[PDB]
Amino acid sequence: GMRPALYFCGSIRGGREDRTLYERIVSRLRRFGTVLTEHVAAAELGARGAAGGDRLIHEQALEWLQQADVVVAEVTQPSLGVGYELGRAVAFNKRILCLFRPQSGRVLSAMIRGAADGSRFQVWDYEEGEVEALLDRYFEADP
Amino acid sequence: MRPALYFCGSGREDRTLYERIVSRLRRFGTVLTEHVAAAELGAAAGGDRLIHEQALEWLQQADVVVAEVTQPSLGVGYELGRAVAFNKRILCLFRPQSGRVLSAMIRGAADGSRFQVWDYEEGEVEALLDRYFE
Ligand SMILES: [Cl-]
Ligand SMILES: [Cl-]
Ligand SMILES: [Cl-]
Ligand SMILES: [Cl-]
Ligand SMILES: [Cl-]
Ligand SMILES: [Cl-]
Ligand SMILES: [Cl-]
Ligand SMILES: [Cl-]
Repeated sequence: GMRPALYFCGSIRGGREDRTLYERIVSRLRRFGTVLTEHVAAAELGARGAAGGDRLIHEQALEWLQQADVVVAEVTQPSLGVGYELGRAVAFNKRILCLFRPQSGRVLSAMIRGAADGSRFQVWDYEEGEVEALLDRYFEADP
Repeated sequence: MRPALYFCGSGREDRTLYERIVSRLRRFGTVLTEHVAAAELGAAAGGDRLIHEQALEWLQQADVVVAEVTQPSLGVGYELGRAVAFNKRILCLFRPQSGRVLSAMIRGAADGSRFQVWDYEEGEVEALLDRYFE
């Protein structure tokens, strides 16, 4: 409770550059609170993550998601898991920030774009090189 | 009245499979999907917001949610997330022959009962639906 609890959702399926962005976002998020992710759950479970391993990852991640004060998601790469975390987050009435790169050529899911209300659920477009500045802008106004 | 079924889905194999699944689900109930919401649009600003609110209403009304989860999709995941919170019975369908490893968050959502994740090969999808729904 000392610090805001932040939960981050993102995909790394696109390779090294996706991993670097993932780490860049999580690193800047730490400025503004404690950060938990599905990667942290999978890292802690190690070998047990195995038969039934995905169930333990899911239960641990959902437990952290439910406790979060803000849920941040990078929604550029299509991802069932990121969509699912967002859907659970909405039903937990979490404040949500989604980050999208229009550079990707992609059209953001209508279901995700359609969930934004401008305040409690927001979708921010960004380019390579400004995600740290935008995260600052978001959290320096709404810790 | 009839059981209300909500189908979540996203390539030739993919389109024909979507069509096959929706067709077979009609044997058990009426079927609504996100594409039916989008087709409601002819025009636009606020258009995605309308799709979202319409799909959410149909999802909340559904007796069973069925999702094809072979292709990565933020929408299908979002729908599943909302359906879990709506305490809905959920059936996900995954094709291992895709070469992909299903998302841990989806595979791990399964509890064997109200949330089930079934691997399948394309030729047997109608038979699996028959098994679930009869
Ligand atoms: Cl890369
Ligand atoms: Cl995925
Ligand atoms: Cl809109
Ligand atoms: Cl209607
Ligand atoms: Cl998507
Ligand atoms: Cl919901
Ligand atoms: Cl199962
Ligand atoms: Cl197949």
